[PDB]
Amino acid sequence: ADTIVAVELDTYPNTDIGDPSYPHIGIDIKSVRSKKTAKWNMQNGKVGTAHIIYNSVDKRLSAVVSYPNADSATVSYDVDLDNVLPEWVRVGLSASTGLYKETNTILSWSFTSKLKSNSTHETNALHFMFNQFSKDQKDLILQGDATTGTDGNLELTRVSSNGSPQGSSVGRALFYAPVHIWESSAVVASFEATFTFLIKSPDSHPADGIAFFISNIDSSIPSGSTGRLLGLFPDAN
Amino acid sequence: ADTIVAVELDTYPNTDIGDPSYPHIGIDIKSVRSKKTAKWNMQNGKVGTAHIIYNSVDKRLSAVVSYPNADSATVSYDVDLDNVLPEWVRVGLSASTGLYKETNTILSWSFTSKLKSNSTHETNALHFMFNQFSKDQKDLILQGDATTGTDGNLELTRVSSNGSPQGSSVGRALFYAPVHIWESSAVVASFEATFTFLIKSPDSHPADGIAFFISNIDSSIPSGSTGRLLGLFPDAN
Amino acid sequence: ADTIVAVELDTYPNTDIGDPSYPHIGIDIKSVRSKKTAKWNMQNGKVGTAHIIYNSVDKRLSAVVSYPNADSATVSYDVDLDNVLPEWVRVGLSASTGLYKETNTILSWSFTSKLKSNSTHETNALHFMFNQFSKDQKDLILQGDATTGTDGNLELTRVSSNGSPQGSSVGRALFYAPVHIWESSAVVASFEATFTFLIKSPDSHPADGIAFFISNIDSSIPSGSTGRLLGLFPDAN
Amino acid sequence: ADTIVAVELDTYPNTDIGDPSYPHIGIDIKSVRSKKTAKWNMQNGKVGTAHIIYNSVDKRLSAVVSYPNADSATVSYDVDLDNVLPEWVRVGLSASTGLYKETNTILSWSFTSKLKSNSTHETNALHFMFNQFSKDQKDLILQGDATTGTDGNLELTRVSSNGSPQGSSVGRALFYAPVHIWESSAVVASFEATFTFLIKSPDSHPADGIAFFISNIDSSIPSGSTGRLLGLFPDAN
Ligand SMILES: O=C(NCCO[C@H]1O[C@H](CO)[C@@H](O)[C@H](O)[C@@H]1O)c1ccc(-n2cc[n+](-c3ccc(C(=O)NCCO[C@H]4O[C@H](CO)[C@@H](O)[C@H](O)[C@@H]4O)cc3)c2)cc1
Ligand SMILES: O=C(NCCO[C@H]1O[C@H](CO)[C@@H](O)[C@H](O)[C@@H]1O)c1ccc(-n2cc[n+](-c3ccc(C(=O)NCCO[C@H]4O[C@H](CO)[C@@H](O)[C@H](O)[C@@H]4O)cc3)c2)cc1
Ligand SMILES: [Ca+2]
Ligand SMILES: [Ca+2]
Ligand SMILES: [Ca+2]
Ligand SMILES: [Ca+2]
Ligand SMILES: [Mn+2]
Ligand SMILES: [Mn+2]
Ligand SMILES: [Mn+2]
Ligand SMILES: [Mn+2]
Repeated sequence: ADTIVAVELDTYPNTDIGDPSYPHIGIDIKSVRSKKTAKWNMQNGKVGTAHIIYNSVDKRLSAVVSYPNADSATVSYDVDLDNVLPEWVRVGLSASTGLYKETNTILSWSFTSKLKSNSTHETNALHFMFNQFSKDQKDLILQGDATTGTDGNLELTRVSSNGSPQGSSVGRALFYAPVHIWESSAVVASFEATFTFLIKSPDSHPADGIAFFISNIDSSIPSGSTGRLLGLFPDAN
Repeated sequence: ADTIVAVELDTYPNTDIGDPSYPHIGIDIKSVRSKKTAKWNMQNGKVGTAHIIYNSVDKRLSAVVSYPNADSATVSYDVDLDNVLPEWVRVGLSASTGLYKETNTILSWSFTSKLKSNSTHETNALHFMFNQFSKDQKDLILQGDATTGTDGNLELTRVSSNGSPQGSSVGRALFYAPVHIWESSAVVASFEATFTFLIKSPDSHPADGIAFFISNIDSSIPSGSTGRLLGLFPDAN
Repeated sequence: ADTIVAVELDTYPNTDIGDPSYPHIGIDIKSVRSKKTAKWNMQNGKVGTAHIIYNSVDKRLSAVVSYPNADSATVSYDVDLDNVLPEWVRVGLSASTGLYKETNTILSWSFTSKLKSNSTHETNALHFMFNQFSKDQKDLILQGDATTGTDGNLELTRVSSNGSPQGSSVGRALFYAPVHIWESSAVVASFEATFTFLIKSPDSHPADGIAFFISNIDSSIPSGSTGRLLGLFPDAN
Repeated sequence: ADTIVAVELDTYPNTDIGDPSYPHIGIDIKSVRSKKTAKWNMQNGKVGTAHIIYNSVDKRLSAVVSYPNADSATVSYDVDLDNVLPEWVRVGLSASTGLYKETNTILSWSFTSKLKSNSTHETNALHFMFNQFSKDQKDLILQGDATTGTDGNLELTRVSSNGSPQGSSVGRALFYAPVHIWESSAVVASFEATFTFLIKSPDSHPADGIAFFISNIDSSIPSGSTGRLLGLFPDAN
């Protein structure tokens, strides 16, 4: 299977597979059963912001999700990603719907990665920023139901023309370029990601959520990963 | 054929195809016959620096090449790259040898591109920096004789183990990711590139040179583009 | 006498001192009498964006002023700013009202300066970005009527409690830190400034405008520089 | 009394005031008595690199000091710098000599500060980079014996014409511009500093070291702060 490190914005409580009873954010290391979760007052129809950060000095993967004029939710897990991920990865956005549904709209995505060497004492670096997405976005790999160009936004899951989200949808977008995420010969490896999202449900209960994820370069949507598996895992182990 | 916009560091005077009699730098728009050239005191065995810049306001493509403690050489050509390049390109380094030869060593390469929109008044951006190159550089597309990992440097053309450059060599390295270089809906499109290079000849006459180039995403070394064609052109037209 | 290089967004034609017959943008080298202007369809009460760029390679100062879903005004002048400016400068925003008036509201301002050279592989840089201003903004020097903190915005000129601008007002905001704007020992000196503004006038005649400027470090508002002199010049020579 | 947060590269063990028995690095919160230290194999006359990082999400100040081809020393402390620092600060480098001495040479210094929030999609930032210092560096406040321009290097403490460091010397360099280091209204506050240094001692006993520090804006060298107090503290409480 793929190797997956993910930060999940999980809108739907699957309490039979370790989810708490409320919308939550979570750090996923090779399982959909988050190693750490925190409560999250997702705001239906509002534009939200996720900030993810990692450095190799702290070995702490942290996420903060906020909306204008609200308390934030933050979650942190101590993990040494040199021991979990390959050296070269891809970075991506993933979302799903199941029996219940939501728009999984991305309005912007940025990402930075840096290696500062010990062997040569010099740095390697990648930064992208999308504030608009276009109909033909040749630096994104779109998988499953994911589309671009509707209002200059990335739609991770299937929406009708009037704007109605479909169930049993799964979708991802990956940056075209492999990223050098770690190097044993380095002093400080670090990355950050930021995206803004709009999750809108006609339902009183939306599902299933959005994740930022780091994977093997060849990662693809595992089979049957709609609903609670968020396009990231083949199963709930 | 490929579409090619190139800045050439041309070490060898092919006066039968429009070259001046001395080492020169040049701006190449779809031909090896530079639209503008300037004299260049290439320093055999010294680490040099090339800076290339473009913005959509000036529509001026400029290059500056310098060595520690020397006069610079600069060249500028007014060109509207929205009228020459496709919207999506790749960026790359190219070099060649022919009857005469030189190391075409790259020690570092950086690149930045930005679109600042008029439709949405928001910006898209890509930045990479290599200060080291590794043996398995998965964000570079290596073509022809190009290799990485020898001293953490990119060797564009074939060098023996003792360090002797071979003739009739051609080589390129392209950033894995397509770049959105222009957009009619934008207010300012701009890019810059920087690389450091070491060109060393045992000869009194080195050849053939190094180029930074922008091409169609699928660009490949045209056939017979060793020597004076620098890996960029199928012919000298 | 201060030394002033400025880009003027000039909302009011003073035809007696060289202004064209319409709202225009202009490059001002040591004089209110623009070396170069371009027609500008200023949009009353709409948020506009200004982009200024200079590089020492083309020795070309350019500006692009734009509004969402409109044509751009752009203006350009060939000038070598080391023949005009001292090595060390402050950067700022100025505005003024006269018999006629307008809000001179700045919602955001960013600035970048680099000196790259050939000592080895290292360069010198400064960058600030204000996307909101606060009531005590200690990295800004406010002069004349300029104030900050009202809706996180810089108000260059006097505005009453109930929203309406005052006549015979003049204000400026300077970045606290001096900027190394040129060095003789550098191969490429460059800078870039961006600001978003809201110019609102109660009636069809608004005055006098906004400028981005570069001055000597101890630059201050010259006497009698309200209205047409934009807070920048003592006289209209 | 100044408010001081500091990372100390401490070359001389003052065991009477809590120093460990060996050269160490240390996180100093309002006291010379480091809250946290780590062994550090200082290399006489070799160029080292210091990396400092803080983010408001982990509330974790970390430092990594390294030399080419050697193990790193790293040190980390959980501290909320809005409970310690005022909102507005200066950043600086300090060094000192006592009965014993060393060059306190800084070859380069860079610094980055960001406040991201949720007003909409905009954030506030500062960034400077010095890769060479000049004889009149107007964006630095030099204090005590600190000087610039000798081989493009910052000399924090007194060095004679013929290369040898002086005892009972103390000097500092502050960035001219105050820094907004925390805001209550922000979701992520972060900063990062990097400097390269050359510590050369004529004999086997060198003293006293270098610190990167953050202080109140009008911070100055306290009385009698040579040697073990590193230019930072009035006393060893
Ligand atoms: O709106 C203005 N100015 C614009 C507003 O400007 C402010 O606001 C602007 C916008 O905020 C800002 O840009 C500016 O910096 C400023 O603050 C303005 C208007 C009038 C002013 N002003 C002051 C005195 N006068 C006078 C006085 C006398 C005569 C006369 O006797 N005229 C008779 C006819 O003259 C003819 O017959 C005579 C006899 O045969 C001859 O002598 C003459 O040669 C001519 O043939 C005219 C004007 C005019 C001053 C400014
Ligand atoms: O190198 C130093 N310091 C290090 C250098 O430091 C500088 O340089 C460093 C490196 O640049 C820097 O870190 C520092 O901040 C500083 O600038 C240093 C060394 C000596 C100093 N100093 C000044 C006066 N004294 C005296 C005076 C008298 C006695 C005595 O009579 N000793 C007799 C034996 O004592 C015993 O018997 C007695 C009688 O029964 C009892 O009373 C006692 O209790 C004990 O049992 C000793 C010391 C010492 C001060 C500093
Ligand atoms: Ca769930
Ligand atoms: Ca040639
Ligand atoms: Ca005017
Ligand atoms: Ca000590
Ligand atoms: Mn979950
Ligand atoms: Mn040529
Ligand atoms: Mn004018
Ligand atoms: Mn200590």
